[PDB]
Amino acid sequence: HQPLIARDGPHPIEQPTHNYMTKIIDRRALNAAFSLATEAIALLTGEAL
Amino acid sequence: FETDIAIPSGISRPDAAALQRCEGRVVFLPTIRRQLTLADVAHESFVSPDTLGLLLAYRRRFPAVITRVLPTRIVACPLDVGLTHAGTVNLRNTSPVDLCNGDPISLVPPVFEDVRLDSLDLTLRFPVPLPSPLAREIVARLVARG
Amino acid sequence: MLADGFETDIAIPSGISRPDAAALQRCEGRVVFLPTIRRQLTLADVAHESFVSGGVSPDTLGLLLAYRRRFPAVITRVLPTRIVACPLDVGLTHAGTVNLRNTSPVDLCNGDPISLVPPVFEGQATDVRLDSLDLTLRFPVPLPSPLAREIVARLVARG
Amino acid sequence: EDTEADVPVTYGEMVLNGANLVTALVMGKAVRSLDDVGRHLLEMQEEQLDLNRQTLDELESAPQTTRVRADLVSIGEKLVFLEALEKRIYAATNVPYP
Amino acid sequence: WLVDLTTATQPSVAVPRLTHADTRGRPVDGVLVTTAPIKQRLLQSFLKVEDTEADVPVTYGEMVLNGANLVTALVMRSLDDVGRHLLEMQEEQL
Amino acid sequence: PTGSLLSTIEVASHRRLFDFFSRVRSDANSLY
Repeated sequence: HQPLIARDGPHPIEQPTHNYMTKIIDRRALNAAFSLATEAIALLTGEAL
Repeated sequence: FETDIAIPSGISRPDAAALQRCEGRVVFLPTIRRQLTLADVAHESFVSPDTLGLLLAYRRRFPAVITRVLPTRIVACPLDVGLTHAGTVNLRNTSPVDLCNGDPISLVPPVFEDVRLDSLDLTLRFPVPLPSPLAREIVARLVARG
Repeated sequence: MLADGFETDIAIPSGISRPDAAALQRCEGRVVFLPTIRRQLTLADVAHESFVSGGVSPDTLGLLLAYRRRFPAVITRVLPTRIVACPLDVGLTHAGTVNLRNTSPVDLCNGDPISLVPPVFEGQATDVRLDSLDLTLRFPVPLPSPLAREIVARLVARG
Repeated sequence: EDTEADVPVTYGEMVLNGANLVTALVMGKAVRSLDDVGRHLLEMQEEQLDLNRQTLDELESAPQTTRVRADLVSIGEKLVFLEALEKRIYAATNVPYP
Repeated sequence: WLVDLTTATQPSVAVPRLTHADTRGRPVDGVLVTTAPIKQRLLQSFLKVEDTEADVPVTYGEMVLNGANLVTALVMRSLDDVGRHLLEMQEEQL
Repeated sequence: PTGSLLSTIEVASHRRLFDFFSRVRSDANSLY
């Protein structure tokens, strides 16, 4: 809203107003790599063949 | 709607009597406003201008007719914004011309013949409410004299 | 009311895009030439489409001569479905005060009589064009009177 | 082939699922006093169900169809209302019949 | 000059649910971000540490679905029961 | 038909209730 101060005498200017503001989302992304060698996956999995 | 022209203090006894006489008389204000000093009304605000300088000034300014006069302030209503709301405002002749019913009345600067307040150090010139078909005559006679 | 004010209703059509609908709301205090004192009119009557003569869209001097054959009105509020105006020849409002807006590059002062002039100046020919309706709205320029007697004299003496 | 038809009387209504707007004044800045804007969302979104549970239960219970006199002519494989409309509507009005 | 940093910016629009505050609960209206040789210089002589431990929100906010398109169908039970299926899905959105 | 497939006819509209109570200055692309 646009705020109001009242004035005396004859009424020169206003009718009460609104403002509809719209703003555009800017999208981004974040990356983080992570590696595991085959020497460790055989420990995380379980039994062998 | 009614404006208030406040008299500044320091009023002598004949000076309150002179402002008491201008009951139904035309006053030019600069801008429509509630608070208004008397010095913007008076002839000091017009600087002395000639008849052409008054005719220019009587179109940039906004005329107002005095209502009742209080001992502290002059209550006047303007002829543009405050008269369409109210019904009827009395107006006094300063003219040698008798007004008839149904005339359209313009105003003329005081060419023919000055309420001066001595304590306040100002003069007051007031226009002459004569009808408009004479106003295009009386100006046109006097220009034809010169 | 009947004497003090007179509200017209310039109707807005159905199909209007929002790039066009958001341009009319910036046209709040303007000057609009009604041909009549009807209470219901359309934008095809207000716009420059109805302004054309038989086939000939006239220039800035003939633009004068079809002003004074019409009725100047001032927009007072732009609603989504209609535009509300007040013709100046009838009466202003109950209060008798309608807000205009400068399109001039020139300041105004107190007590100056306003005459309106076409968009004659350079850097001034701003026509609000509505693309979905093919409508231009050539808004005139409120100038002080001692300018408006110069410009008419500059245009008449040029011909 | 027929003279009297069965015709519905009620108009049709809607299920409103509208984008809602919240304006509420809050006196103070506390946690429980700012969540009342959030409660006002689910207070008003609940009331849209209270309207929409009525408008289905009215249409189930309303008097649906009445009996109307109108000409019915079969052409080919289907029934058709045959109708002339310059005596009911456009009679004694200055309108051209379209 | 530090007042000219803080009085050149017009204050924002949104009021958060949870506010950064003191131990007293007095809210905060901004953040200066400096470098370490500037921050440790401003703290000794120029400025005053009025509080040391702040109150900081922990939970991120979430969303409430405010209105979405009503698209259903049923394979045919009267014809009116498609409407009573529209109310089944709005109740699931509350 | 008992093997048919109905659907709700949807009316999507941009109502503007608050242009009539007060002045608005919105953008050109406000799906408000």
